[PDB]
Amino acid sequence: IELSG
Amino acid sequence: MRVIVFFDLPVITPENRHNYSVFRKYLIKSGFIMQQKSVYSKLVLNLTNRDSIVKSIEKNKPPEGLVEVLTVTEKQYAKMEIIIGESKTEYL
Amino acid sequence: MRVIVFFDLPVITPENRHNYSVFRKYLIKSGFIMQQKSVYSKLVLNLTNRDSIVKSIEKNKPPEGLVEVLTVTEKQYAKMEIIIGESKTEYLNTD
Repeated sequence: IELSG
Repeated sequence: MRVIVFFDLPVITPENRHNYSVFRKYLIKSGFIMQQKSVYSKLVLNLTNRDSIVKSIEKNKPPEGLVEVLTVTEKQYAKMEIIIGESKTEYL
Repeated sequence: MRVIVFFDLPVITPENRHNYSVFRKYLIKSGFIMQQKSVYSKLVLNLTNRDSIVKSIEKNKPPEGLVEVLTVTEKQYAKMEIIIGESKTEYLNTD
């Protein structure tokens, strides 16, 4: 949901 | 740059096809334009906007399938080779 | 470089689906690797070969459909983002 990408 | 999103989603069951149309509608809502079936593109001015787009795609991804994101220059995109099965331009 | 072939071929009729498998087999025979059901790629070591590849695709094109051929660098190909479909309310593998 706190996307890391 | 241009961001290209190509996806390979199941279309067997009615739920699959519903889920396909939901993801397609999400891409259009995000300002992506169809290049061909299952292939959409959007101009991005900088990679910050690029990574925001990809993060949103991840948060809105379908329940099954493969979604891939390629980033190219506008010049590379403009030199794409276009091959049409029935090329000729005849009007009725 | 990498040559990426995106194709959008009809699958309506029995002839459509046969011609679809003919084009897919031609790509495989040509050394392209499947990335997705409609996306195939091939490593290109020298740019001379690139447009030889495009000429071959043109001569072996299916009778109907859209084929688009994009050339990208190996770095662009290697850093493609891969997103795997998962339901939002998915259970985690407790090993």
